[PDB]
Amino acid sequence: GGCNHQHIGKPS
Amino acid sequence: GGCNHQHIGKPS
Amino acid sequence: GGCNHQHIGKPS
Amino acid sequence: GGCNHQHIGKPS
Amino acid sequence: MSPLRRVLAELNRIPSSRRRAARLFEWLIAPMPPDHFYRRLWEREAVLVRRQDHTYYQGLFSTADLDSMLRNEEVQFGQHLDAARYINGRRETLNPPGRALPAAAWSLYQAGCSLRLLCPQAFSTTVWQFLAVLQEQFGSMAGSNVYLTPPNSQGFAPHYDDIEAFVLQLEGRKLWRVYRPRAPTEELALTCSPNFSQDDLGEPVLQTVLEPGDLLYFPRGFIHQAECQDGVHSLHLTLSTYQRNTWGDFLEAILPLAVQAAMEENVEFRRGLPRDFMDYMGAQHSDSKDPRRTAFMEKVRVLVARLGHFAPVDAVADQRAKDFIHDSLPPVLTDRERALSVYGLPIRWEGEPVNVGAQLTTETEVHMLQDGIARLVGEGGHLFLYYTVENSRVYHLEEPKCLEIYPQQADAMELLLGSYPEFVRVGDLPCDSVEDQLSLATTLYDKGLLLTKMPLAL
Amino acid sequence: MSPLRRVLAELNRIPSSRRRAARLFEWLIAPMPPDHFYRRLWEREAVLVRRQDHTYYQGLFSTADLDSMLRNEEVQFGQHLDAARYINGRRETLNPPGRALPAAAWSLYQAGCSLRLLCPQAFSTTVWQFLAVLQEQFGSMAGSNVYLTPPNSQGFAPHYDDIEAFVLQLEGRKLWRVYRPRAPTEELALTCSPNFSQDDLGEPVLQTVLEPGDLLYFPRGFIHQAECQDGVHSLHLTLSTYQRNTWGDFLEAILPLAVQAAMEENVEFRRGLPRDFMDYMGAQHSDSKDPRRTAFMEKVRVLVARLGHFAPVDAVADQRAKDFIHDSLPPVLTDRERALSVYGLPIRWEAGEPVNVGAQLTTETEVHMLQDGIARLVGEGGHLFLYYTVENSRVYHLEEPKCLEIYPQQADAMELLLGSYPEFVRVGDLPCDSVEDQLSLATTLYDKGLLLTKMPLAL
Amino acid sequence: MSPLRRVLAELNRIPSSRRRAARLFEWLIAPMPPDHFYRRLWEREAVLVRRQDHTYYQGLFSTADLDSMLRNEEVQFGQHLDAARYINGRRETLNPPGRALPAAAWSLYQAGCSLRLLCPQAFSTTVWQFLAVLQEQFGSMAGSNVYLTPPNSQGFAPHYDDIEAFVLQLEGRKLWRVYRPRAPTEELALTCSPNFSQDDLGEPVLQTVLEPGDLLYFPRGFIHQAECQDGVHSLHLTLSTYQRNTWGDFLEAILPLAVQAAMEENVEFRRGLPRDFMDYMGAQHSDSKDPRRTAFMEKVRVLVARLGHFAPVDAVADQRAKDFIHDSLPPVLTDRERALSVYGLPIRWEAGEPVNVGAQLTTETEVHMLQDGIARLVGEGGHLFLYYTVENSRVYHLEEPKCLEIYPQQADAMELLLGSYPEFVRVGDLPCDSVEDQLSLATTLYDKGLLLTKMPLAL
Amino acid sequence: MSPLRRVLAELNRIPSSRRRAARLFEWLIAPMPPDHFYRRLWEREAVLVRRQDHTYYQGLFSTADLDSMLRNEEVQFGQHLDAARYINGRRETLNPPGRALPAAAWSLYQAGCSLRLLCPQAFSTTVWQFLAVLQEQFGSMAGSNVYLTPPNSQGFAPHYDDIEAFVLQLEGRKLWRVYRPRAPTEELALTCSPNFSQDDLGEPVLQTVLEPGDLLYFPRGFIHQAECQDGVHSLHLTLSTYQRNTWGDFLEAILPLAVQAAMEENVEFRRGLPRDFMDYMGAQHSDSKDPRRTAFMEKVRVLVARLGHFAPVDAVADQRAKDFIHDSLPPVLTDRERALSVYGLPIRWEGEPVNVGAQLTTETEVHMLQDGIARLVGEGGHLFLYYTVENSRVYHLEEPKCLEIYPQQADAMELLLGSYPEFVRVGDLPCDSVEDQLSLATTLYDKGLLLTKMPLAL
Ligand SMILES: O=C(O)CNC(=O)C(=O)O
Ligand SMILES: O=C(O)CNC(=O)C(=O)O
Ligand SMILES: O=C(O)CNC(=O)C(=O)O
Ligand SMILES: O=C(O)CNC(=O)C(=O)O
Ligand SMILES: [Mn+2]
Ligand SMILES: [Mn+2]
Ligand SMILES: [Mn+2]
Ligand SMILES: [Mn+2]
Repeated sequence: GGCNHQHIGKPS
Repeated sequence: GGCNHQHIGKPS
Repeated sequence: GGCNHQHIGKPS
Repeated sequence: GGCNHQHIGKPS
Repeated sequence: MSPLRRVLAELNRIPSSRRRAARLFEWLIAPMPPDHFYRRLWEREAVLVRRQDHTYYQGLFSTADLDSMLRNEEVQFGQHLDAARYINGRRETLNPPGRALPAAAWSLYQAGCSLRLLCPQAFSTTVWQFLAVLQEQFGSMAGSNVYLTPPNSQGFAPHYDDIEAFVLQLEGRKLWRVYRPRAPTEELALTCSPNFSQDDLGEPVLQTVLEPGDLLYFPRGFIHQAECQDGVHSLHLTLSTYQRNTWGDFLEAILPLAVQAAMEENVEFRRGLPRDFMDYMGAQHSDSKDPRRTAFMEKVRVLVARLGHFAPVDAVADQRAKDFIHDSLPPVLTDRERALSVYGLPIRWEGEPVNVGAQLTTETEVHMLQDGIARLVGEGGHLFLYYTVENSRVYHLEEPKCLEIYPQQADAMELLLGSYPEFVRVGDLPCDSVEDQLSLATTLYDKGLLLTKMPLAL
Repeated sequence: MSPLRRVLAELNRIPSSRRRAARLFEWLIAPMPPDHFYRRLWEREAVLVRRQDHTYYQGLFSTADLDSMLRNEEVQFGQHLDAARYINGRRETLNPPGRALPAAAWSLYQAGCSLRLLCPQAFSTTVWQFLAVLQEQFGSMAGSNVYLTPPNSQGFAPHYDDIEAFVLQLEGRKLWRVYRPRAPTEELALTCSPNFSQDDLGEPVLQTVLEPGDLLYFPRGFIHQAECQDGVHSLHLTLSTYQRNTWGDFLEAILPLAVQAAMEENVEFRRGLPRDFMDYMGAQHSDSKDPRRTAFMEKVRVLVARLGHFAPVDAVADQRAKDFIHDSLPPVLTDRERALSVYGLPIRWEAGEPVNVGAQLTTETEVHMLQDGIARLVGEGGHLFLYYTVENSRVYHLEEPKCLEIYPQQADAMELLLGSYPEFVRVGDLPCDSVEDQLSLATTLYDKGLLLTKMPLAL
Repeated sequence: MSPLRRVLAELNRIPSSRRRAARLFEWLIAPMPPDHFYRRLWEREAVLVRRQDHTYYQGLFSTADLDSMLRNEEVQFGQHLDAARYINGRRETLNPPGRALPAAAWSLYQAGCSLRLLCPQAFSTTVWQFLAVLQEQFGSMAGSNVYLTPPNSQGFAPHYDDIEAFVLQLEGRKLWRVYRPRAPTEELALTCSPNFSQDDLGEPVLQTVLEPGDLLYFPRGFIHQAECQDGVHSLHLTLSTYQRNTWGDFLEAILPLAVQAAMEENVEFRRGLPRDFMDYMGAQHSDSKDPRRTAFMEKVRVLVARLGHFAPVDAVADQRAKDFIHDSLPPVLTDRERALSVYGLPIRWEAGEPVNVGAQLTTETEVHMLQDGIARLVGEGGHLFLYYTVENSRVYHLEEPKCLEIYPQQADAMELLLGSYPEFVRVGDLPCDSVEDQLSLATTLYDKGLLLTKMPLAL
Repeated sequence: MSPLRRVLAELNRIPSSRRRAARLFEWLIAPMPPDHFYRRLWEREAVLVRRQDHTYYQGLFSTADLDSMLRNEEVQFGQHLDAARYINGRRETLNPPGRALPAAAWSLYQAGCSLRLLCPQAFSTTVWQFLAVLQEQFGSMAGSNVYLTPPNSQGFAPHYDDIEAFVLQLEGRKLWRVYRPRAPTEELALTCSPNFSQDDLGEPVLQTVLEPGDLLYFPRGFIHQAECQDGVHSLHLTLSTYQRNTWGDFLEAILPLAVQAAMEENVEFRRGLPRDFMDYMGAQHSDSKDPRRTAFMEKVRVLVARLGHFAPVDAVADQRAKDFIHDSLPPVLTDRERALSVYGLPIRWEGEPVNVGAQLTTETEVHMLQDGIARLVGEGGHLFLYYTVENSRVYHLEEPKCLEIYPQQADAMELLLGSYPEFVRVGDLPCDSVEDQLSLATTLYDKGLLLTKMPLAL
């Protein structure tokens, strides 16, 4: 869906 | 208390 | 895989 | 009895 | 001719299934007017109808029917049949694991146990039609249990149920006691109740001896109990409906969707919470004099009020309708409906099949087989017609059945569902092409969701 | 009276269910002697029994029965009925989703489709009894399919099945072609085969037109196909048995248990592997000239051969018997069996009350298992359980495994009852510690429908 | 001393963690007053703070640190590091599977790829303290990413993020373009956006070259992009916060609980729906002129508005606080805090035995929570639990929620301690029933690292 | 220079990792010859090696290391550290939930509890290298625990473990008692044992006071216990290996595959069972005199014997090798191996990266980085090279890592794995093309599975 900045410190 | 009267015709 | 005669009386 | 000595380095 | 058999013969002559449902319910509480019952008594008061006709229900269900069921069908304890008794203020269940054979069942009955059939509509086509018709005017699933109690015994402990109940006295006599809701929380109760002891009960609001033909109705939340006194057993069929069909349930489905819509459409719902609200909100802070707390609460109430504007009411109504279709007992067709449906096509194996290949034509006049067998619901940019004609008489035994309706047929499908029982020339269906008209009608008909004015004779 | 009805009437007059099963199979392949059939043909040869009696199967199943079950029962496409056709050397399945109503089914038949009923025994009580009896002498689940093919058509592509098949021609005629296993691996195949084209086939070992009453048997692995020729349809019922009931299947269950047992009882199985066997074992070393490798393989062969001494053969036999009891169709009682069992107790409802109340067992009651193949005593985790078939559905595995625990003080008597059928045993003479245990076992089994009495209880 | 090191030294001399957090944020946006920033710019405007001091962030993070962590730590592509490049108006990700060794990483950088470290706070203790302190005044998890871009290149396509972003220019320079929300719906967006092409973009509300020391803040929904121009790379650390911390999120948790409460406490929510509402409600009737319909919708709006009176606002606030405690990075203690806590007890190993044994609390001990934002008292199913952060991993949700039960006779004293920070409370003066309860609560919290004493325990 | 530090310095000078592993084990049991230990003592006898050198292990692990770990690392009770004590013949575990801080740990120690570190190799790089090297000559995972006991106490109850054990006395003194397997079933036991009481034990086969530098080895199944007597504590590191690496386990994996292969390839395994074998087989029939029963049993034993011929032995060996690679601790590189691998390439951030873009060429000479870091395994018509270089020092923390090898490189991959430590000119790799040679070598090298004779200087 689009995720550029990884706030939680990890991908999904 | 449980379904004294079993409306849907089967226990659960 | 191929099942022609249904021995157990139902498909899968 | 359980793994008195934990060979793999972590409990289970 | 018993009143029941007479009203059924009469239903077979009533064209509309909607009118048919209204008529059977009218018969169910006669002489009381339905309008009056729903306006003044439904979900409000306990009602007793002294029929003064021991034959009113003749043909619906008897103890002879239960006996034959035991010998001729796979009746199971627990699953299909319960055996209970109430003694010394204690409820005891005496179910042997396994199948309930005549020997075991009647032995328990002789020992003072009441036998209760959980789904007589799965074993009796009469009880089935009865419930299948009534469900159409309740707009809610109609279930039932049969209760058989031996003389001088009480099978169950006083309790209130979670459904609207209509007790129909079939055989013998029974002393019933019905009580008004003990407290504000028990009025129109959400769930069934624990078993109560006599010390838990106040004075009955209705205490009477029910006699074959009589009817007793009481809302969920109304505690009740019943005992058979000296010399005679009791057999009754309790018709149930309206399980979790409240305004609260509707809201339950509405809210998540409402808040999501609000967040997507209005920035006030997407604004950040205060960076320090945890300093004044929390059980720890319930008596804080911080003005910020009062502002926080006020804002919560204002935003919640706003939600009403974003509530997808029609979509939830459709979802509940879809669930109801899934819940529904399959339809009972009149001789006419069958004769004019795919179910009655004369095609049969008479060493080759005879009379097959009958076709619909733009000249064919059609209309939905019945009024409460289908529902058009939109999900993810797609339209699906959910129906009941392939449902099992056993609750949720088969999963939701539906067929997809293409946009080029949507208008005609709504029309058909909307104009029952008016006959519509297939050629006059609001479709783009003649192919679309013929294909929609052919499809619905082959599913058994449609009937023609004249039996397809092609 | 038709031969089928005559033999069925005959079975009702035969006390033993074991003998009943043997007699019905005798009838099935008559005039061929069963002893010859099993000795020389079973799992080895294709067999045609030209009956010369078109009435042989009358009463078993007919097209009229099919038509009626489509309208009166809830027959679903896919789940209960298939409609297929073989054309252009290609198989096609035409199942519409949903209920298979007469209009739809016959429409498909008219267009050339064969219809196949997957579990006829769930809709027909005759087919049910037939298979319920035969399963007792097969020692294996007996299933069946019904095939109805329209004139001038083929419903399925040539293939072979994974079961022993007995084709019973019921109506019309059909040209059959049976081929012997194409290769060593296809002999007594383990799984159903893919659909074959004619180019994949050699010469038929058997090619003939079946006539109502005829029987055509062939082992799993034997490829077959059949077609209706001019002017007449075909209806046949294929009885099937022996699915995954091989020696290899027995070993599959045995081995894990054997190796575990060996490791627990013999230190040679608990010794550590070489510290460096990865140096000479592995696909990368399949050609190593290292002798350590030859020694490795030799040791493997020795230990494996050894496992034979640790194989729990009786326990696996019991497990398979338990699964067969679960697979079993429920018993079809004889008038006498019903009449002398709980199923036939005269207690029912009349007027306002139960009549013919409370018959009770006494130490004087003479009893014996209702039938020979309806129960099996099995041991599991220190407990003993009697698994039975009397509450099984006519639908394969619809109800789960049913059993009742057998307490230690009853085990000897339960074994006795299971091994003396059909000999009567006075309840008082059952090997139990107390009389309470004798009456209690007999009462529990009787109430369960697992026992019958010499004289109908009347107390 | 650099400004970062000066303020960090300064924080160590500040008693309150609440004040420490406030002071560090003050430093972050200096000279801009925090009160003005939150009042006028937070969630409303893009902000550039032109520092005019290239040394401002020295000590926080550098490219040297990155290079070293690649060789000394187990940095994995995908999980810990991304390598991407934006060319031809297209985003491409080049992560090879496996470990991101210096050779691979720098090879990608040399070919034009930007490298992005997802959890710098897991490898750098400076970044960890920085975010651990700032999270306390955000009241929300403070995460971060590090971006290293080679000269003459763009690593990512323009997009907007789902968090409040603070860009800290650490090395080199980078040309940034920030655009205001394109439409009402993109204002304070809920989710990250897809990658946009330039054609999807309007005019930048902010276009500038950032210089080490500079700060650039912008709300979620504000599209941005950045590129390195001739001859110099760029390294920056983006601090992020406020992910799904909206009023709508609060309502999401509130509503299910509110309606349940309403149904249990007010009969109007338990009344049955109309028997025929399906006749006039539903998409098929969206245009019905039936008044029953208008009455239906009106009733819906009334009941919904009513729910406000049944909303368990304090319980949801506690739940969110509990999830924030779980989300939190563990605390970074000041020398004084450590020295007066269990973490600083002088007991260790010397020669052959433990030395400085057994300091113990007494009713005379003066205590108070180790820090203000490390614990939260919550009620669940009749029990009370204190959730804390001191054992959380620097990795988001690596360790699960940690708590310890608080018994009823301790609840008053636990609430007291939680609300008097940083005021000292003599253990003997804690609102408890018995002295056993006072010492017991203080001992349990102290041993847990949730409490500190006025004077270091020496017993 | 302590003996440990001296042998490690010596290992850094030994070219082959295989030779390196053999040398460290030789050092571990010196003066006893390895050949002798494995031929006569391994899995057979308890062995005591009186070193006569209290400094033999200096540098491996100390109590000061454990202390610093407690203060400087996230050591958890249960997960990383256990605290137990044995009193009145009862074993008690005293773990506080949460992290084990110096205060808590030493308090428990002062209260007489033994502290046991479950995975010192995750906290010490020395213990890690030690185990990483030894695992290469055991051909089995090498784990370890550290045990610290206070003076005058017994931390654990007598028991036997499920692994081969090498106790290394690090500090203090401890009175050990080792017993031979109580019964035939306990010899080379499969699982760990319950806690035993003194009444369960016979006479020790070995009773001695271990002193720093000493080594004690005993096979799984050998019960043991140990206590610290007056005035001194004990600290020891127990090295473990060979957990479920028996012939029985191999067979376990072999059999299912064997029987399946037999069934697919030989018709005797596909023939039907008797139609009536249930009449004579079963516990019910164990004493039947039916000859059929004897024939049935004989047939079972003959078919089982035949299975040996269908056993896919090499495939199971490969599967166990793959599991071992997954089990393995990551490799410890020598200064040389690093300097000649991708790990040592001088490329670094020295405002731009320096010295990058180095390339392999057909002239480059290469060979596997080490001997036990990789394994080629075939699965479903595909080849995968499983390696250990990315494994965590924590058991199974990361899942199996592998990269696919294409058939056009299979021969060269086997060659490289087979000729270590012989240097192979990349151009002479048995591949179809020069592209295949260059790509295989480049890939392996970039993964850190290969090294060059000369440091890539390109
Ligand atoms: O018949 C009884 O004893 C109890 N009956 C019911 O509770 C009922 O019909 O809902
Ligand atoms: O009748 C057919 O066309 C095919 N029949 C079968 O494959 C069978 O009976 O096993
Ligand atoms: O640096 C870039 O090219 C993009 N950076 C970001 O999107 C950010 O920091 O949130
Ligand atoms: O040290 C102890 O008390 C017990 N030690 C062991 O069991 C061991 O090292 O395997
Ligand atoms: Mn961004
Ligand atoms: Mn009731
Ligand atoms: Mn077939
Ligand atoms: Mn041990």
